[PDB]
Amino acid sequence: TEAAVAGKRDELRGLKENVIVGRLIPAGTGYAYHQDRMRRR
Amino acid sequence: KPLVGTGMERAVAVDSGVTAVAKRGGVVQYVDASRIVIKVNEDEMYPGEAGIDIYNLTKYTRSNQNTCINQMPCVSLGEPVERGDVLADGPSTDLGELAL
Amino acid sequence: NQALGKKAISKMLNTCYRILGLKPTVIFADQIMYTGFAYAARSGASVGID
Amino acid sequence: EIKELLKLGDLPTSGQIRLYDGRTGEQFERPVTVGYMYMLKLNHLVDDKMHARSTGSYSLVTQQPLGGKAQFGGQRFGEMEVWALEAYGAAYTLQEMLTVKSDDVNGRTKMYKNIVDGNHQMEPGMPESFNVLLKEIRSLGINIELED
Amino acid sequence: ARVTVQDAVEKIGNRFDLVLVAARRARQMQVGGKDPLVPEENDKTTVIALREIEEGLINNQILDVRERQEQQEQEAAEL
Amino acid sequence: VYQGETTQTLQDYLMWQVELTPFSDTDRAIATSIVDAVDETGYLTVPLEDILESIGDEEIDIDEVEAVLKRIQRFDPVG
Amino acid sequence: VDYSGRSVITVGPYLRLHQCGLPKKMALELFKPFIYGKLELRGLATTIKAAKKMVEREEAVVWDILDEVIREHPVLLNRAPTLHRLGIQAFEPVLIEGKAIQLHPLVCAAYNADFDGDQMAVHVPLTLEAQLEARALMMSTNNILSPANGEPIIVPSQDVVLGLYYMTRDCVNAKGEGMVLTGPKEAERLYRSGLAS
Amino acid sequence: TANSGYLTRRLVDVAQDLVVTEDDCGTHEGIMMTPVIEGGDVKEPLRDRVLGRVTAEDVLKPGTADILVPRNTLLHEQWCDLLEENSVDAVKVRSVVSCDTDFGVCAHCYGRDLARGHIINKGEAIGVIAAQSIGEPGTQLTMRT
Amino acid sequence: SVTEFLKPRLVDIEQVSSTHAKVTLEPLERGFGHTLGNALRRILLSSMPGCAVTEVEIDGVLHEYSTKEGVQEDILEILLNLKGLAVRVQGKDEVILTLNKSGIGPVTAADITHDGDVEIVKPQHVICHLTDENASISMRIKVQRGRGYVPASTRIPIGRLLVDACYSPVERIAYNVEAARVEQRTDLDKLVIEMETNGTIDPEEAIRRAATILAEQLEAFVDLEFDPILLRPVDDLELTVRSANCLKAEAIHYIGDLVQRTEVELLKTPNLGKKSLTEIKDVLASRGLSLGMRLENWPPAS
Amino acid sequence: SVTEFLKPRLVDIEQVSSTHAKVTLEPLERGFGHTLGNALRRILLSSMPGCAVTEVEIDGVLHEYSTKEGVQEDILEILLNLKGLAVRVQGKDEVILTLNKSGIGPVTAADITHDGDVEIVKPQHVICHLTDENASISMRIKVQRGRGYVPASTRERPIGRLLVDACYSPVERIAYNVEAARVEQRTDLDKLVIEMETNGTIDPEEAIRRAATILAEQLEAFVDL
Ligand SMILES: [Mg+2]
Ligand SMILES: [Zn+2]
Repeated sequence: TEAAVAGKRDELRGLKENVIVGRLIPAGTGYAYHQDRMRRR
Repeated sequence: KPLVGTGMERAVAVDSGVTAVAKRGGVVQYVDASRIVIKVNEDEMYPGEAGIDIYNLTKYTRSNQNTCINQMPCVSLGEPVERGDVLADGPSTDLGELAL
Repeated sequence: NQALGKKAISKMLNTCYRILGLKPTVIFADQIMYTGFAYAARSGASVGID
Repeated sequence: EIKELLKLGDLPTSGQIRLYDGRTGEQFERPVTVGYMYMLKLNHLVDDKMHARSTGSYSLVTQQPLGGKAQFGGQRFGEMEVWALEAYGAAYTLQEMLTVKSDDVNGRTKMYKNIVDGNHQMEPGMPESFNVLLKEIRSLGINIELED
Repeated sequence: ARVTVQDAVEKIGNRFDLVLVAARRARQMQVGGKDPLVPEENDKTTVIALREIEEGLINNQILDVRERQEQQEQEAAEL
Repeated sequence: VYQGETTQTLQDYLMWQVELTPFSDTDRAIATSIVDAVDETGYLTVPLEDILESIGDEEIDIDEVEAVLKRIQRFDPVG
Repeated sequence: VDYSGRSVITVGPYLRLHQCGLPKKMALELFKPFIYGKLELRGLATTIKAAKKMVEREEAVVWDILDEVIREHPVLLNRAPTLHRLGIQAFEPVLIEGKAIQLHPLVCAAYNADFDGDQMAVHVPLTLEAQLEARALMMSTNNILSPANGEPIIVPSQDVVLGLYYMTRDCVNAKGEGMVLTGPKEAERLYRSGLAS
Repeated sequence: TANSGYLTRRLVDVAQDLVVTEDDCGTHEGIMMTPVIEGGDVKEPLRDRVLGRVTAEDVLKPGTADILVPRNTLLHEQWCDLLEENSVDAVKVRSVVSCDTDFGVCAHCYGRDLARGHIINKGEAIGVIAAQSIGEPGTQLTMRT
Repeated sequence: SVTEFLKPRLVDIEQVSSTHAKVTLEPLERGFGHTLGNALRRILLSSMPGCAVTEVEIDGVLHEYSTKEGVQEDILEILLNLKGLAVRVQGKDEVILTLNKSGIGPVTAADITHDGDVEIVKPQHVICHLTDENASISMRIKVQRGRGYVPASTRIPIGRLLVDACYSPVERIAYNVEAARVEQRTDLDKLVIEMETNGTIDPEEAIRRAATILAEQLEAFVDLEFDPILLRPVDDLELTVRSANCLKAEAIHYIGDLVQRTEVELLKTPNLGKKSLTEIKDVLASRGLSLGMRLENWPPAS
Repeated sequence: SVTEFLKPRLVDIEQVSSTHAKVTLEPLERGFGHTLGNALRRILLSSMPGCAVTEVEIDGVLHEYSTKEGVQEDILEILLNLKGLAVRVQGKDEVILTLNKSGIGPVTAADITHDGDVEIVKPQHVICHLTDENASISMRIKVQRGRGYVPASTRERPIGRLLVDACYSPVERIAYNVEAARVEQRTDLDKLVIEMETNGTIDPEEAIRRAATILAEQLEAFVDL
C-alpha cells in the first residue's frame, strides 16, 4: 500500500531482489557481472 | 520372548485383544492353523446346548500401518484348557507374553 | 611424545596447518582418523559394571 | 544376585571374556563385555526413505516440481539453503537452482537438450512464479510492471 | 585428479576469478575445438583447466590474447 | 489450495523426441507443423500440402517435408 | 528442484575427506540425461528412445557408462536445518550398493549429524560454472576453518581420540621395556610380532 | 528452536545486502580496543580483540614517542606478539560501523576472512555470514529463566 | 562351478625404490584379502631365514655401559649401528669379522676385513666416528643365520655384548583391502601390499619366498561396440547412381561415416545438389537415422 | 638346518558326535600354528560346499501366506523347517525328493521317499504336524548343491512353486588351539587342534583337504608373481 501510494521504484541492487527475479546475485562470482552491467548501463 | 523382563508382559498380551483367550474351560477337540474347537466341560454348559467353542484365527491381514496381523495356535490336540487361558498368539506375542 | 587427548590432537593438526599448509593437513587428518580407528579396535576397550 | 546366577552357569563373574579378531586371529588386549540384549526393529525402513528424481511432473499454477516420494517429487531448496549458497559466493549454482531446475519452463527444456548434446551451459530466463505474482498483484488493482 | 585448488588460487589470486577463468577455458575445451595444453589423464575439462591454470599456462590475459589473435587470423584469411 | 499436475500427452512426447533429434531449423519447424496435426489416435489429419503451406517458406519443396515425416514416423510409438 | 534426492546416512570409515558414498540406484536416476548423452556418443544407442529403453532395462553397459559420467562430478550434500553455510558441502561420489548414503566421519561435526536416523539430501550441479564453484568453493577440503571464529572444524572425536590416546600411553612395567630400537619401523615390527607392548 | 529460527531470519533480513564493494575508503575513524575486564577477572585479553584487524592510527610505544605499528597494518600473529611485548593496552582499529564507503564496506574496515587466513575479498556477502554466525549458536543458549 | 574360485588378473607393481615396493592384486573372493595378507605378513615377519649380527666384542670395552675414548658415539650407539648392518653369507652358519680403524673420520662398513663368503650390502653404512688422531678402534663381530627377530633380552664370558638379531630381510610390511568388482559381482577384495626390505633381497623375491613356504607347509593335505547398422556398407541404402557416385568420391563406405557428416558439408560437396541430399536424408530417415550424429572413436579397426 | 621346516600332517581324528569332530595336525614350527589355524578357520567358515533345499511344491497351496486344513503349521513355518533339512547327495548336483503322508502325527524327515543317491542324516527332523485323520500332505522338494548364502530374491515360475533361501554351508562353527607337542627330542614344536561343528553332511578330513587346496590355489598367484 505504501509503495503503490508513493509510486516507488525498485532498482534490484540487493541479493534478495535478484533471487526473486532469478538473476545472478551481486556477490561472489556474480559480482563481475553486475560490475559490467553498471559499466554498460 | 525378552529373556530379561519385568513381569508385565502377560498383562499387556492378555489385556490386549491380539490373542485368543478361552471363554470357557474344556478340552481341545480340534486344532488347526486357522481354527480351534474346544469341547466345553459339562459343568460350564448351558441347558439344551451343544457345548463347543469355535475360535477362527486372524490370518495374514493388514493393519492400519500396512503391517501383518496373524494369529498362530499355541495349544495341541486333546490338551486341557481353563477359562482365561491363551489359545492362539497374536503379533508380537510368544506363549501369552509380549515379544517385541 | 605425550598422551594425546582431544586438545593435543587438535593442537597437532593446527601446528601442521600453520607450518606446512592445506594438502599435508588433509592427508594428515585422514591418516590420523585411520590410525585412531585401527588402534581403538585393537585395544578392545569395553564398559562393565565393575 | 546377578553374580550368583553367573556362578551357577559357570560364567565369569565380571561379565567380561577374552575375544579374538576374526580377520587376524589376534586376541584383543582387554576383556570385552559380551552378553545378550533385546533388540527391536523400528518402523523407519530405508526402503521408504530413499528417493531420487531427475525430471517429472510439475504444478499447473507455479510450474514447479511436486513434493513427496509418492508423487515422484523433488527436494525443497528453502531459504536457509539459499543463505548458505549466498555465504559461499556460488552465484551460478544458485541461479541454476532458481530457474533451470525449477519453474523456468523454456530453460528446463533447453538444459536437458544441452546436457544430452554434451554442452553444459544454460540460458536462465525468468521464473514463472514471478509472473504469477505480478498477475496476482495486478488483480488487486495495483499497477506493477517491469521497465526498460 | 583434484583434491585441492590452493595452487590455482594462488596463481590467480581469487577464487571468484578462478572459477570464471576455469569455466572459460573448460568451455573452450568442451564445446570448442581446442586441445589441452597439459597431458589429459582420464580427466574432465574442468580438472584439465584447473591443472593448466596451476602450471601458469592459462590466465585471463592469455585467453584474451589468444582470442584476439584467432579473430585477427580469421579476418585476415577470410578474404 | 489446489493447483493440479501437468500430464504428458502424445504431442508432448512427440515434441520431446523432436527436441532431442538432430534437426535443422527448417526441419524443426516442419516437425513442429507435423506434430501439431496429429490426433489422439496417432494419425496425420492434414495433407502434406497444408503443412507446406503452413511453413510459409517458398524455397521448400515437398521432398523435405516427406523426409521429415519419415523421420517422425519412426518415433515412439512406431507408426 | 529437479536432479535432487534424499536418503538415510550411514558412516563410511574408508572414505577420503573429499569423497561420499552414493547409492548407484540413486545415481542412475540423478544422472539420467548424462547417461543418455554418453550412450548416444559412443554408438550404443542411435536414438533417444533406444537409450531410454537401455536405461530402463538396466543393461550391463549402463553401469560402466554411469561410472564414466560420475568420475569427477561433485554432488552437494545438505542436512536440514542449514544453520550455517557448512550445512551444504560438495563431495565426489563413489558408487556403492544399498540405499543409504555413506558420510565421512570427520565432516559429521559441521553437519551436526549422527547415525541414528538422520537423512540427507543430494543435489547435482549441471553447468560448468556450477561444477567449478562446487569444486573450488563448497568442497569439504576447502572448508577446514570456521567462518564465525576461525577455529578448525575437522576436529577428531570419540573413537579416533580414544585410539590415539590409548596407543600413546606408558605403563611402568610392560613387555619389551628398556630395549633400544633403530627406528619406528622396528617398533612396529616388534609390536606386530607380540614381542613388545 | 522456533525462537532461534525467527531471530536468525530477522538477522539475515536486516543485513542481507551488505557486501564488500571496495578496498579502502581512506577514513581515519576507528574504535579503541581494550581488554574486556569485569570485576576482578579479565574476561577477554586484548590479543583476541585485535587479531586480524587494521589499525586506524599509528601505535606508539608506551614510554616513548616512537612509532611501533604504522597505519593501515593488518594485525596478524606477529603484530599481536609485538604489541604484547611492549605492554600495549589500547589499539585504535577500523570497524565497519565507521566506514565511509557508500552502499557497502571496504576490505580494510572489515579485516581478515576468518575462513581463509588472508584479507577479505571484494564481492563477499559478509552480512549473511554475520547473521549465520550470530544465529547458529542460538540453540546453545536458554529460553526459560 | 562349485570348486571354482576367482584368481587375480590385474597384478600391479610400483617400485618406490630398490628396496621399497607396492603390489596390487585384484579381484579376490570376499574375505580372501585378509586371509592372504595376514598369512603373508605373519610369515614375512616371524619365520624368514637370513643372516644377522649376533654378538660383538670390543678390545677396550668390557662392560655394556662403558665410555670409549676417541669415539664420538656411545657403546649402545655402536650396537645400534651394527644392528642395521646387512650381510650375505654363503659359506657356513657362523662367521667372525674383524674391524680395525685408525685416524680421524667416519668408520664405516668398508673397513670390515674382506672375505669371499661374506658380502656387505652397503659398504658406506656408518658404524661410528673417530674424532682425535691418536685413537684406534678394534672390534670382533659375530654373524649367524636364523629366522625372524630374536631380542637379546631373551638370551640373558667377559666383553661379550649381545645384539638383537634381525635375520629376516623384511624391514616393513603392511597390507590393505579395498572394494573391487567384476561386472556382475560387486563384493570383491583388492589387496595392496607395501613392503620394504633391508637390501639383501628384492621385495618381490621376499613375497615369492613367503608364498613358497606357506604352500610347502600344505603339501600333506593338498590333493591334485557400435550399433550394427552403423557398420553396414553404404550399399545397403537404395541410393541413386549419382548420389552413390558422390558418396564414393567422398570416400564414404560405412553408415557411420555418412551419419557423422553434417548437411552443410554435403551441400558444398562437388556434383552434389539439394535433391541428392534430400534423397540421402530420406533413406536415412527410413531407418531412424540423421546426419548430425557425433561419435567418440568411430573406426573400430575394422 | 634353519631353512628347512617340518611339514605337518593329520595325526588323530576324534568323532565326538555325528556333527562334532576334532582334527589334529602335528608337528608345527613356532608361529605356524596360528598362521594355519586362522586361514583354515576363515576358509572353512566361508568356502565349503553343500546341498540345500531351493524349491518346494505342495499340492493344495498357492503361496506361503496361506494355511492347509489338518496341518497345524502355516506354510511359512513349514518352509522354515525345510530350510534346516540336512541332505547328503552323492551322485548329482540337483535332485527332487517326494513326501507323502497321511493320518494324525508328526511329519518328519524319515517320511521322505527313499532315493538311491540321497541320504538324510537326521531322520528325526520334524517338518510339520497333521492334526486330522482325514488329512494328507504331498510335496516335492528340490535340493541343489552350491556354496555360500543365496537369498531367493536375488535369483517362468508357475503359481504354487515356493522359493527358499539357500544356505549351502555345512559348517556351523570352527575353533582351534595351539599346544606344545613332544616330537623327537625337541621342545619348540607345536600341535594344532581344530574342533569342527557341522550339520553332519561333510567329512572333517575332506573339509580340511578342501580348505588346504583352496589356500594353495590362492597362493599359486603369489608364488609366480
Ligand atoms: Mg540423530
Ligand atoms: Zn572503510
